[PDB]
Amino acid sequence: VKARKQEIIKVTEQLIEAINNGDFEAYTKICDPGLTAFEPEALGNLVEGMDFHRFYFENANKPIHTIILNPHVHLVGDDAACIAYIRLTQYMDGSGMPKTMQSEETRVWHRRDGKWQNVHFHRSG
Amino acid sequence: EDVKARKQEIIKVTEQLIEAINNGDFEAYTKICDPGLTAFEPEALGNLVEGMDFHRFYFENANKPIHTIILNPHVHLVGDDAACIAYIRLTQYMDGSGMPKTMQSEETRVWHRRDGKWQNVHFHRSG
Amino acid sequence: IEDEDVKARKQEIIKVTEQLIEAINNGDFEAYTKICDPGLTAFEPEALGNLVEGMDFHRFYFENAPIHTIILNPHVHLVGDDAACIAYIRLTQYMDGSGMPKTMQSEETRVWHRRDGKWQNVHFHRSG
Amino acid sequence: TTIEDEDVKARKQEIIKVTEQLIEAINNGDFEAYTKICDPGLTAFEPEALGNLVEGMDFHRFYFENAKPIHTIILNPHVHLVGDDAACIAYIRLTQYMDGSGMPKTMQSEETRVWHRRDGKWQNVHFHRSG
Amino acid sequence: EDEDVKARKQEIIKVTEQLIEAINNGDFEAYTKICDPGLTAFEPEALGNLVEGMDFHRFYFENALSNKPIHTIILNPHVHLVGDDAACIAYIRLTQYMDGSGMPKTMQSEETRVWHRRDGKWQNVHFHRSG
Amino acid sequence: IEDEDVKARKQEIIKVTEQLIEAINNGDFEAYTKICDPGLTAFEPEALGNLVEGMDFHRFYFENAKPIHTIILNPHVHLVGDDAACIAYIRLTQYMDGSGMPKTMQSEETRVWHRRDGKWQNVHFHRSG
Amino acid sequence: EDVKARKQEIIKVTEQLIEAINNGDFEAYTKICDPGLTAFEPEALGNLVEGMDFHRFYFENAKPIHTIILNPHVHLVGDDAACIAYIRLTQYMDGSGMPKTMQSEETRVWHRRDGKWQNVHFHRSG
Amino acid sequence: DVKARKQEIIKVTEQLIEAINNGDFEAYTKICDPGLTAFEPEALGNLVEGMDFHRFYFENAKPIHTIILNPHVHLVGDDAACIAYIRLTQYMDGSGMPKTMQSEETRVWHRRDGKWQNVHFHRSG
Amino acid sequence: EDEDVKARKQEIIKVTEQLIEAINNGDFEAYTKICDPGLTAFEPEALGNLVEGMDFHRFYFENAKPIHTIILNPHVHLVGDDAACIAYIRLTQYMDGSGMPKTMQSEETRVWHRRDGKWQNVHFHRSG
Amino acid sequence: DVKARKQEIIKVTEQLIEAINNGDFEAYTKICDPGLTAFEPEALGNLVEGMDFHRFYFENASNKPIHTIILNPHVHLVGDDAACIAYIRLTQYMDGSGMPKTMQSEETRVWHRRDGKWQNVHFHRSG
Amino acid sequence: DVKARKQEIIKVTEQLIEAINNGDFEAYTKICDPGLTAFEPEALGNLVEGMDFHRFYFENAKPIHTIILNPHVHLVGDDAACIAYIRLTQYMDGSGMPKTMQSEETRVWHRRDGKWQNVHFHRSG
Amino acid sequence: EDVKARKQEIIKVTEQLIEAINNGDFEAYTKICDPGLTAFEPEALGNLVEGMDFHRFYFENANKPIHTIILNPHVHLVGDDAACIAYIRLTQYMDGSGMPKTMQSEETRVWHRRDGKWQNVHFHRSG
Amino acid sequence: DEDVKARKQEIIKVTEQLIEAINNGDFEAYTKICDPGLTAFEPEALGNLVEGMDFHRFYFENALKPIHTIILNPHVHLVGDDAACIAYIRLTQYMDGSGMPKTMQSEETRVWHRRDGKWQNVHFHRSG
Amino acid sequence: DEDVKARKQEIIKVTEQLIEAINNGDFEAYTKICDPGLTAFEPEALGNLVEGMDFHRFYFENALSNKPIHTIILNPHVHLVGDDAACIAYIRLTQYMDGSGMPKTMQSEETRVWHRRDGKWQNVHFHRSG
Repeated sequence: VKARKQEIIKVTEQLIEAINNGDFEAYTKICDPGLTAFEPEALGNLVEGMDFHRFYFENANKPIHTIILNPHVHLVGDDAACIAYIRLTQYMDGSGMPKTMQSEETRVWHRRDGKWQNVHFHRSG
Repeated sequence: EDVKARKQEIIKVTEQLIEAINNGDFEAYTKICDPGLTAFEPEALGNLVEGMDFHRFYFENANKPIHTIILNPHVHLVGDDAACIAYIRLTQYMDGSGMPKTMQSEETRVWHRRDGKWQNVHFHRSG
Repeated sequence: IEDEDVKARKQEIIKVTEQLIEAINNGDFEAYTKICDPGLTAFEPEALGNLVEGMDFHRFYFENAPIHTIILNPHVHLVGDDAACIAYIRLTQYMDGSGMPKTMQSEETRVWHRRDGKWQNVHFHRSG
Repeated sequence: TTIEDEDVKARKQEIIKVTEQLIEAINNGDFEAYTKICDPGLTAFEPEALGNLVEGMDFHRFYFENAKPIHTIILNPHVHLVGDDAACIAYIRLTQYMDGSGMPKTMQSEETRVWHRRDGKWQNVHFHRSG
Repeated sequence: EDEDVKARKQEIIKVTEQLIEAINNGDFEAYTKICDPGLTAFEPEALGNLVEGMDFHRFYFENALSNKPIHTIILNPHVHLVGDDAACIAYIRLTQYMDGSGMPKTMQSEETRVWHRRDGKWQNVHFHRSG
Repeated sequence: IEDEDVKARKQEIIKVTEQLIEAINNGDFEAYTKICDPGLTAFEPEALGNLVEGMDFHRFYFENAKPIHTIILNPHVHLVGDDAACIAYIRLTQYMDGSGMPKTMQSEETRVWHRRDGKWQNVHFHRSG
Repeated sequence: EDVKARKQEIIKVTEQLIEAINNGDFEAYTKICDPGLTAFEPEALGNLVEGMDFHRFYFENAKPIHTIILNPHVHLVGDDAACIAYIRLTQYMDGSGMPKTMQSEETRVWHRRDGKWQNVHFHRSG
Repeated sequence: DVKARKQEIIKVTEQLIEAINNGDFEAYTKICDPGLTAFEPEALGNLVEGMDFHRFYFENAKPIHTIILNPHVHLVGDDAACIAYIRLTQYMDGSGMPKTMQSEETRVWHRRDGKWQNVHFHRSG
Repeated sequence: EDEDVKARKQEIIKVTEQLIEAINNGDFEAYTKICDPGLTAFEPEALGNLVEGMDFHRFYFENAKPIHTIILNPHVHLVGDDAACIAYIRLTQYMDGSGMPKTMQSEETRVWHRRDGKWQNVHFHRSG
Repeated sequence: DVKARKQEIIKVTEQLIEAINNGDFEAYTKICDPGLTAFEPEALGNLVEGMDFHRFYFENASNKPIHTIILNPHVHLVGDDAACIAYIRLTQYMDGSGMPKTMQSEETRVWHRRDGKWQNVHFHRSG
Repeated sequence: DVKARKQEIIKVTEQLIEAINNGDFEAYTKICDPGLTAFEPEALGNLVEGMDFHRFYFENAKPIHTIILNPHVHLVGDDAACIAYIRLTQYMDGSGMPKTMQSEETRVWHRRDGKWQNVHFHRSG
Repeated sequence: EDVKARKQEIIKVTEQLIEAINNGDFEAYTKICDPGLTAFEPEALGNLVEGMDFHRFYFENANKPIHTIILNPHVHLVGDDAACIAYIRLTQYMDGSGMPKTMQSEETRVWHRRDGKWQNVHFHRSG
Repeated sequence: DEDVKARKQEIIKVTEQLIEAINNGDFEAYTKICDPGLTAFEPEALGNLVEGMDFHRFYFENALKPIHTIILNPHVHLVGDDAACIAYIRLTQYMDGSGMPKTMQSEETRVWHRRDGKWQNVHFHRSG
Repeated sequence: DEDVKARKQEIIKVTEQLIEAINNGDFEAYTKICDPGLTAFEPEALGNLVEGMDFHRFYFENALSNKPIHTIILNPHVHLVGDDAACIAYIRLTQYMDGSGMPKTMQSEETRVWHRRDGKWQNVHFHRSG
């Protein structure tokens, strides 16, 4: 159970590494094509598919560090998991200085032909 | 036919959960939730809460009619015994000034079928 | 020759919109239901940015809530024989908390469809 | 029964497709294209019209003539088919754009459009946008 | 000749005074006799819209039933005679009234009224008040 | 028959009002003067609550003031005898702002018109913000 | 003597006028004011008002009070005309129960008809 | 007769304002009684006397137009009048644009040796 | 030498204390005996104007919770045999609306003139 | 003799203010008693004594004109060698925005004549 | 072992908070070292020492539930531990309604004669 | 006497720790902290953070003089290899306006001795 | 070292007794512990230095509800055999309008002088 | 009061020297006049009592900035508390030049306690409040 849970934390880390690298091919590989999301940038709408996130990758030398804090993982049958965590982001600001911000994040994962894939997520500030 | 019907099952169970909440029926809420339920919600102030302890206080200590609408639900079937559902939760209620108002929340619920009965294992509400 | 009917057909839509508003102001949900398509979709300030569908959402307002409405400057488009839409400023005259008469306004669009001879509202969009 | 569902699914796509073409004309600043897709007696409610119902193309022309990548998403569209030659469509219009601070932002509008088919080509006869 | 003009202008001032008196007395019947049935108005209460007919004003008469005294002064009126059966009048309308705190206050409005003589009786066809 | 005519007479007033505004937007005081009665009275925001009389007041604005479009919205015209009319409309102005961008503003506007020697002339107006 | 005394006459009549006002005696006020009095005052909201109509409402529809005419300057402008400029201090009791003072700049123009001085114009500003 | 005598006062008031707008202190001095008294916003609530106070404004202070609006003139004996009017000033602002402002203004006039002179004035914003 | 200056200065402080005591007691007759009939004053209640005589103050006595005054840090100048002035912070201890004790302060100058053996206040200036 | 004696005090007060406006500390020092006491807004509620406090203002405060008007002065003669004067002090000056402005103060000055020359022993200014 | 030893500290921290919520000063005193030092919002930025300061609260102060959230315990030798956790308090508000609030809280524990005792604590809002 | 010197030991090590932070020296800081250090601090926004990951970013991405004062330190000795220390941390620093300024924090640190070296196992800063 | 320590305790003890006098509202006790020429800086004196007992009396007489004071982190200097000063944070725990317990604080300095065996407060400085 | 007046001047003089050391940014001089165990209350210490010289050094070392300053000790009251001890309380006016280029005054209430060691008066404690 502990190692299976690690698997989900590992894949969630890989996903976030994709986002911080600004790598949409990597992000597209890890997400189900019909991924749905709630997030602050969606302004209260449920968005669906990759269309919406693309714009953020395409139009995004400043260092960033993410911390997945206090992750709790439920295994929900053999090919299904979800993971809930605080996402700390450390970044550099306009005043030139280091700063941290946070988000609550839920992600639901589904395993297709051996690869885990993100089918939904919910971020809130 | 089948995917449509399986999805309805999740919407139906989500509707029953909300109805337990709106009726303040903790016993019913308990039956529908996994005992190790984890939650993110505004009232938990940024923390992930675990189990039933936290919610009990709300039931125990909270005539004004109320209506909930599950709006625009999207359901993912994630294997035979697992689903999640995402929707806008509209709540219609009566305000202090005596008048009807609506508010909203984004809400995600993850569901797991144990012994034939679907159960909520996690949820995430945001204002 | 050809206008006589256009003017009259347009009045039909203004008249039916006036009946709808009168149902609302009378709090007559049964009447409102008869005039609305059961799959009515709405944009409105109370729905907080969401598109709502059906009657569920409006029922609450009827069940749990003098006044004059003016349909101002209505423009009607006839869009085939069994379809129209109407756009107007909806003035509402009402009495305020301080005891006094006040007017407020909304921009409002309604789309109408004629089924079995009776016009019915299929969609509306109100903005403050 | 069954067969009407598909009929209806395709007809509705036709409206979504045409609405997509309209928005693309707008985002491209192509007034000629916009003009071909709009009925000449188009009526509009929109924030820029400050509470008034505007009529015709006069009012919009100024925006095209006198106005940083952009993406629009038609979100959650609902289409009503209102007889053979008439439809309306209601959706959230998300716009992704680049801000003054150099950064990507999203904004939204509720939008209703009423469509009428003349000589085989769908045309926009009315719209209502609210912030 | 200057006498003729002076008297004709007084007629308009007099009729405007009667109208305002009707309004202050809350006499809708009187107000209706003095106004053309297709009266158009611009006023603060109409929130930027041009209102037409009597419908809009009726609500104010029917539901503003207010004991407390009021005096109106038509200040600095200018009258244009625009043909034999038409005039307009422009003036500052001072209203003296009693306030919530119990005390006397004065407020003002700029006001334009256009008058048309039908069957010997002058009638108000349009007005424009601004705060 | 009788409605087409009222319709045409009303257009005449809308046309002349459009010509006036065009004179204003072009800053053509001579044209403005020809269209206004020399004893024009005005209420307007720039007059700060006072009724101004004649051309003196407006001249300063012409003499001392990017693209502009005016729309006369929802005009209602009353015909008040053969030689007299008034018109009430929302005046939308589209213009370019300090930030470089296109903006619209509005005013409620009433104009009273008198026909002298065949030519309609503005005898009074009232604009409010 | 002569100039000093003539000036006092104007200050005295101004004092009588203010006293009429403070007593709410409209008949007295009317006797002292020319029927075509013109006024600028804060209650007239920026407009010049004419005649007695406007002031009547205040008398008809309006706790001790004291007025002080402070630092009056009088110009004698021919035999039958003067004007007087002064700060008008008003001492009064407030809502909170307490004594307060307020002030106004005030100009009055006076004309003598049939031996009796009358106020033809005034200008008060806060 | 009354109409003409009144015009005389309006004309002289117009000449005074023109002196002011031209910044011509000599002219202003010829038109004002040397013991002129004034109430005005710049005098901050005090009654000022003589020319001293105004001189500073002329000496140390862009087209301008004044309009004497709605003047009422009282004739107060043969050698005395007062005039009350709204003084509209049209001017150019900091932002480059034309603006109007207003003042209530009272002036009292006295005729000495045939020439009308200003003995008092009261301006309020 | 300084014993006599010290004593003369006390005389002015003593008379100032008597004046304030008259004021706090609301004794206008006393106040009138201690003040020159042509007293001039600057004070916050006179709103920026210099007031003259007794008229202005009378209203306060006639129409106006224990109180204590402290004359703090007084400096006295002896300006000839029959003239002095005194400058001090005037602390007032009083009871407030909320029922509680509060202190407030004023800067205060008083000029004194001796007529027929009795010191009299000819001018004062208070500022908040 | 009263009118003339009073003028003497107004004249000397005018000289003092002129010394101030010229920034002439030596002049100011000659006209002031060395034990001058003052109340003024810049002294923040404290009574200041001597010349120390004022010196800083002279030493560190240009090419922008100024006019003072002693308005409505009242002078009390308080014995042969003592007077006080109370007036509104109007100051006309040029502001940051480039324009002429007037400001005011209530001002009291007490004067004492030593060896034939009047000297200021105390003053009180309030805004 | 480590899991059980840590529980012992969580259990004792739970007993302390229960003493507080019951307003049982005698119980609180038994669990605290007499030389307890504290940082807390009510001490206004000062480090308080002993029981004097807290006694006033017990003596002079509606259901309530506390949750010790996400506790981390360090075992620092055999007779010493510290515990850090989010303290959630559920309570009833003035408006009649249930509310939750939170505090970050650190406690340092020392075992004397077999009984664990609180020697220091730090709460921050 | 003994107790006083053992207490000094903890104050000394806390001073060394803070010197490390102000020098921006992460190797020094890593030496003095237990690898499983937990912290509460304002920058962690209300979360309890664990290990060195979080603080690294602040060292790597941070010539302005700084002085820290450990004020009124109280130290408890909690068995032979365990201590904690609680103090006000005054930081004197230079601001944007170019000027010297002081700020403060309440700080708690728990210390554990492993093979002779004292190591910080937890800390809690609050503003 | 027990001596310096105990002499310092003496000053803390007397400072406690002084504050107990204040909280008991006992002006005779307070007057006994203060030198008659005591000077003070305190918020209620609004930025002036006050002198003697006059000023404080008003507060005792008109201060007519449990309170607890804590002298926190006192530092005491002994400044010759009959002189000391003490500096401390004065925490006050009290009950508020909303009915609830609250704490407030002040920085406080007191200078003490021994006259015929009794220590007496000659000066103090409180600031918020 | 011949000796009392003079003894009090001694304390006012030494306070004036201290302030002059401060205004000159002379830490060595400040150090000679202060007891090494000086305790202070002051606004910059944010509510804490600070001890020793450590805290004040930073201000001297890092506050330079041809910009004149005058201090006035106003209305000083001095208590003589035995032969080797005094305290002094006064309003400290500071005249200085502001950002806008202009002269301004500010004030503080200030108490200082003095102790004579080996003939030289030294400051053992002070309390400033805004």
